[PDB]
Amino acid sequence: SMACYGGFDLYFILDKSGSVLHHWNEIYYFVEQLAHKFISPQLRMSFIVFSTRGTTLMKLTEDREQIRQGLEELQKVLPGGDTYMHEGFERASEQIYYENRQGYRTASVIIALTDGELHEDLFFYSEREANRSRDLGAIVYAVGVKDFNETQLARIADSKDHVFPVNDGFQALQGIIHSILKKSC
Amino acid sequence: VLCAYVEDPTKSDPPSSSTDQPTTTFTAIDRWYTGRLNSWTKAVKTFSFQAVPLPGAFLSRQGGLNGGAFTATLHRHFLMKCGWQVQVQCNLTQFHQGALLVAMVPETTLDVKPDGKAKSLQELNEEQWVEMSDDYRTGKNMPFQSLGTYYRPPNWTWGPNFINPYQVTVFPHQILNARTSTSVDINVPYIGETPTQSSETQNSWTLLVMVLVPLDYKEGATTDPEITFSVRPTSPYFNGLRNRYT
Amino acid sequence: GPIPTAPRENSLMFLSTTPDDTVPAYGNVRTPPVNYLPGEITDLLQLARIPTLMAFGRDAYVPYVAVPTQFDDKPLISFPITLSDPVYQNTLVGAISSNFANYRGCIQITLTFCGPMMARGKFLLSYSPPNGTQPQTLSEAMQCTYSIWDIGLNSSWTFVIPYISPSDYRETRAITNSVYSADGWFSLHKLTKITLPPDCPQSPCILFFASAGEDYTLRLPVDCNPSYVF
Amino acid sequence: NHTNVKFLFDRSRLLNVIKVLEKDAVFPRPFPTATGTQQDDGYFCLLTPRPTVASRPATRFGLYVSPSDSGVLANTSLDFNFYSLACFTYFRSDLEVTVVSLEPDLEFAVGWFPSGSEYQASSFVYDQLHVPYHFTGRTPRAFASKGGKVSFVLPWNSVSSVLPVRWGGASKLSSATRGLPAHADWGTIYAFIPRPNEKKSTAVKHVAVYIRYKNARAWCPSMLPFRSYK
Amino acid sequence: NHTNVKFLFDRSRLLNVIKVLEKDAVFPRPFPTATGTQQDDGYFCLLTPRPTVASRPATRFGLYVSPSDSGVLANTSLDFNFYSLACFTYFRSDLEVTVVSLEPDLEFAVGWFPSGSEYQASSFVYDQLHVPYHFTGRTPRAFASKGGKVSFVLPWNSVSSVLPVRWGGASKLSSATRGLPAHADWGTIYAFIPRPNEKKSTAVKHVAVYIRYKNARAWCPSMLPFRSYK
Amino acid sequence: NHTNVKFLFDRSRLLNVIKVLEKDAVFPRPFPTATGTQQDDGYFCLLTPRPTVASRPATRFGLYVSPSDSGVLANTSLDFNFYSLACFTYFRSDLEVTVVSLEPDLEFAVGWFPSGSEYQASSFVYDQLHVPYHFTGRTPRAFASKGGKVSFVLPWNSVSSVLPVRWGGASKLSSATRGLPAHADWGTIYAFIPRPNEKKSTAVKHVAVYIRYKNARAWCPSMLPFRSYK
Ligand SMILES: [Mg+2]
Repeated sequence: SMACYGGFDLYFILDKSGSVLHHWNEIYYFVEQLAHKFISPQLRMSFIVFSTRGTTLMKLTEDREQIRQGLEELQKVLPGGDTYMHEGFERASEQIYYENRQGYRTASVIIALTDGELHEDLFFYSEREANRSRDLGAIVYAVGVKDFNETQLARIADSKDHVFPVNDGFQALQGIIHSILKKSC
Repeated sequence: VLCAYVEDPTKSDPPSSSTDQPTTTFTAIDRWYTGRLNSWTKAVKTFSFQAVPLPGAFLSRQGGLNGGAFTATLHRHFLMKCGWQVQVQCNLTQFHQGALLVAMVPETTLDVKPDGKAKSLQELNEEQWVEMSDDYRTGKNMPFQSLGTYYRPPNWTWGPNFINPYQVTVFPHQILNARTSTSVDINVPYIGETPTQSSETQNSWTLLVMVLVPLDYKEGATTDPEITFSVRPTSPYFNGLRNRYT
Repeated sequence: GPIPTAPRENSLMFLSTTPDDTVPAYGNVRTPPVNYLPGEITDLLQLARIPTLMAFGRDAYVPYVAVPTQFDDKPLISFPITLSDPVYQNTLVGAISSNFANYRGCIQITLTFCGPMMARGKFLLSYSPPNGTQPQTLSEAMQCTYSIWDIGLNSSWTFVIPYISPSDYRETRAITNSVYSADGWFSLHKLTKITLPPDCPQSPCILFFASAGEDYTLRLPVDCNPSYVF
Repeated sequence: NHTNVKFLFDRSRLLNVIKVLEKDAVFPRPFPTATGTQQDDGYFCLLTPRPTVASRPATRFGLYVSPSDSGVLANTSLDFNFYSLACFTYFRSDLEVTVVSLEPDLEFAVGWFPSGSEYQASSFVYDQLHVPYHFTGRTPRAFASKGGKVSFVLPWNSVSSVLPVRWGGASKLSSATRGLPAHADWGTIYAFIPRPNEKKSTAVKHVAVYIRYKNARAWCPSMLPFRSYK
Repeated sequence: NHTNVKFLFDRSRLLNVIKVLEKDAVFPRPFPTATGTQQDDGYFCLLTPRPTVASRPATRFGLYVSPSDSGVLANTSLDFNFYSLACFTYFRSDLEVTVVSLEPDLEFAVGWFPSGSEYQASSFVYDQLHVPYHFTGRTPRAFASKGGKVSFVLPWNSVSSVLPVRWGGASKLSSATRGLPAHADWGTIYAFIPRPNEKKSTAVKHVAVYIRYKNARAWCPSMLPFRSYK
Repeated sequence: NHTNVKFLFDRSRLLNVIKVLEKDAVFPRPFPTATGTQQDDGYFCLLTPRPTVASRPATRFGLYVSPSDSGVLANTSLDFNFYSLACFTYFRSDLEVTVVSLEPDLEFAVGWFPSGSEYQASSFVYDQLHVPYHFTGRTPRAFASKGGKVSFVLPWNSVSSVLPVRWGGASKLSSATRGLPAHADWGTIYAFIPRPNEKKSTAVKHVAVYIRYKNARAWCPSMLPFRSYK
């Protein structure tokens, strides 16, 4: 946009299924490396998990005391259950709609994860709720932890370029979150 | 020999859901079927079980469990009705401590990936011991129905084929202690919702080896005992003769 | 003519637990026979008497009790004897009986020493009545009801917890249940210091069960706790 | 004998709160169901203690936590008072159904069709009124008075010998038909207002379905559900 | 034989006028209760001739003389027709409860839970309606017709052998638990309108609870209450 | 014995939805009927499983596909649940009629006149009110309560020995009276609101007629209807 974003946001939507059962420590190290890096207090971030209940594990807050308390919760999340990636997106879309009632032009960044991909009808609602999140004014980045399908996460994100493998993920998203930060206020 | 629910689990009438003569026998009925099972180490946590589905093991050959001419009789008959007889050995020495729980669980789906269809043989070698997570305690991993795009998919929070891991001693069981025995002897009869179930798709029993006390041994002493088992069907009644299953 | 009937004050009332039948709608059905199934549960006291594992805080709880080599004048484990206590939630005593209202009988803790074979020692098993303060000292454990369990031929001891109560039945979901506190205390004490042989692991584990006695009886079914499903 | 299996499950309890039909129904199409299928959802009560979804037998039980707008919500039923006291595998009993209205002064009527049969889904034009084909049939369509309660005892009709409380086989072929019994039900009921389809109202009237298991028989001792420690 | 104890207390009389539930209740928290506790007050009738306060057994009886605004008033019940003819100490009898509506054409329903058990206080979402967990259970939830009366006879369920009309001990430890028996009750009832919580109305509907003591047995001759001389 | 003929047809099923009389009727004139005949159509239920038209026995069964405006539509009834299981030619049974109202809180009344008799169609002026001649008679005029159901069992009254399910002769002479039995009926019923003709309302109230064949006897094995292959 022409005007800079008065508030900047960041949504960590993390899979905690039985398919990430051996790779949660790789996911939590990816979240902490994006949380303890961006120490700027203008960033309001949120921690969303999904296995069966799409749960907001940390609300949309900015202060680094609650975020460090939130990362104490993510370190003890035992993986287990199904993969409802459409309910990880409803927790984002019930926060974008709650924060579009102010007047600012903000920016919401979505980070989604999966090792074992979804069933045929679980993918359909996740495609619908990602469209629900895109229509509310967000940008979706489907970060890929180990072996997945590049085509399947391309329907969730904006395009196939927004999907990154997690070993390239912090290589990518170090400057992609920073891409808006060199355009923001 | 821990007989189950009767004095003699060999006693079994022919099924009342057939009009033909049952194939009561086959070419080697007084022999056992020995298969490997994954070794028990120190890193195995408490309640990390390992399920051997019967007769799901004769088909997938879980641990080299070759069924000989019982699998080749099960594939050539539609309805099958037998009572099992397992025998798990594990060479517990004086130098080990710990206690397995060998049970014969009725009607559970413990070989099923809490996230899909049925387990392969490579994936039984990768994990080696199925950890008792929140899914296996709440039954949240028996396979969910494909509802379709119309119905909104509900949050599946429970399923009746759980394991309550603290209650597995209600089943026909013997505890493979470090200082009472080295092998168990369980003999179970036929059960089922019908007088005889199918052959390719029945799971009426399940051999279940659960670690109650984790293995501890001194370094340099006897290390990592192997677990074998020996399944043997007692009085089968094969109905519905047809050709080999496709 | 017509029989003159005066209908009562509870007419047209569907009561849930009315001990009587109703009109058959689709009668004359010959059900398929169930003679082939073995093990018919006639009575659910056939499963309170089956010894099932207990739980211990050290949602990852532990059925056994670790035995540290430090000899000490305090109990190795001491849990209260209450069927609402969370060392009984996943037994078959405390899970069947929690869905009822009253019980009467003898809880039967079956022990199992899962240590090495050449271990030698004694254990003291003191059940206490409900006192104002929990007994801790082994001297406070000898004065209660005790039984000395040796690691000899007995690698499995079934300590029958007595039934001592001022009422014929006990409230089965209640912390207090009685005069001031906590309904009793089983306590496995170690009596002599345990000789574990070298090149055999130190810190053995004792595995606890919880069955019910032969005189265990239950009463008054209540609507259960449906919070297993969330 | 309050732990008696024939005594314990012989009492009325809630199963499902189903909506009352006001036209000729379309029975819910089997799984998977694609979008755009015009049908009638949640009007049918599959009479089974096992978990259901969309009036069909389900593997797991699933409720809704945040029921947002996209998609059609599904009537999932479960017998909460059963599984907490169902420490067994098989359970044959004769069902006693009671259908209590949840609408002030409702005249409803309760259909039924056995285990394995299907709903008759059309309408015949009697006197230029669409009278549906669930007013007639050889199965019990009990009629309620204005403000009354429908009650009848149903037999064990299914082709299975017993109902598996826990089942591990596969009804159809494998890959997500594990642990899904096909013929474990006493049938299905549904409520309908006994007026033709041109008198279809606008309100959505609910009704509640109770269940009593007459002559309960249970086999093969098994577990009870896991109680958490939080 | 009109002075016969089995004949004299064998007649119906008023106990309490309790309010009818219209949602999933919160049972009154035990004493002392601090301010700001969100709960549901006076909806429960503790079935006992002894004095009660906030649906829990009380030591004394206390009414209100000038009920001003500050604080929550407490439903205190007493059996006035009992103690004036209770010249004895202990009293075991089987209770007969009759619940008469004090609202014109009310459809209510009467729950119950035994002596020592507790109310099940939550709700399950059936068909996007909050149906509470007091519609189901193993305890009698009798349902009334529209304008009818609920009546049933309850047994002596408590774990005490008899009900102390006069009691001098201490249930818990001392310092204001003297003369307060804990297990002297036939249970507790409560009325609920059998509609889900989204159909909660605005009016506060009352109901009245009667009591008949079937098969009265009295022991240990004692005093009668003091009549004044004014 | 669920295939027993005495058991299979011994259950209630719908026959016709007839309109309720509110004046002295004119019975439908026999076929052919020219235009301009003032009469009362569809108010009479000819109690027969065979097809009817205009409350008279018909050869074929005929419904309407595109019921346009010109002409008077005719109440054609058939017992759908009969002929699909009527693999026989003759059928004598005693009829059990149940008349269920399809109007909220209707007070109706059910006349009857036997096989071969006719409706009495006039009115006598009682107290300056036209009371019709179907309030009186030697035949059963059962009266319903306000919101009730009329039920009675009718005998095999007809002069035929049995009812031909299939008939091939000619009742009158030939040329379109082939296959049309004249005396195959248990009679005819009709509903009337028991108020005189000056209190005739404006709405057109319907009512539904059920049928149970008590003591069914079937002779001469014959075919079942042809099921299509589309
Ligand atoms: Mg997964």
